[PDB]
Amino acid sequence: GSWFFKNLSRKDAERQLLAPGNTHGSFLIRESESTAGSFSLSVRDFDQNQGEVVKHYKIRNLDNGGFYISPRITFPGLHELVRHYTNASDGLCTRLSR
Amino acid sequence: GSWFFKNLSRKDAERQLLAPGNTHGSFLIRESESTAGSFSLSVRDFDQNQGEVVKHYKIRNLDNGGFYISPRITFPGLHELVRHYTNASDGLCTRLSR
Amino acid sequence: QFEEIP
Amino acid sequence: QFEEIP
Repeated sequence: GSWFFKNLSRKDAERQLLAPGNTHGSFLIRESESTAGSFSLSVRDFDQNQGEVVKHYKIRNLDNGGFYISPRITFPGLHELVRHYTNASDGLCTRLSR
Repeated sequence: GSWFFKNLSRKDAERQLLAPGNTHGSFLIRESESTAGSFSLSVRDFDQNQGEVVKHYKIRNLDNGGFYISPRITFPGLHELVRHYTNASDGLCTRLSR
Repeated sequence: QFEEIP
Repeated sequence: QFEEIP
């Protein structure tokens, strides 16, 4: 609805974030169209070698329904995962905006 | 392969063309992901101001199936379009190398 | 964006 | 492809 997109592939996430109006830390969580429940966080950032890049992080699933990018911190849902990284990069290339 | 690429945005072609072993005239035809059948020619060239740049030309579609970049000459296929511009720049910033 | 050709 | 976060 603003940050969550179903059936958004990597390349379509890339054209989306790499579009003007977006800044570093701009992101979206996307669900695979061929594997329901498979989430990926896509983040726009600067890379000293290549310029404006979009980094992809794999959101993993816990058998209890939880999610995590790093095994150091797991979340009950996606909103909790998004709120966390919006207040601290905590391992990520940059903190999320919004 | 070699010169034809599917699912390669403008920025991905530039990064590819601007890489080390490429020279002026190095090119690729890329197919649009959100729009099949919309092609683009991308060539590595030189700008007196910016240095090594990558120029993008839209391939227009003929109703009978052929293509063309300039109204002066049309082709039945992309192989013919490529073979032509590899033997003469004919309006292009440079003759393609391949 | 796209280069024009005569 | 994917980013490695420890």
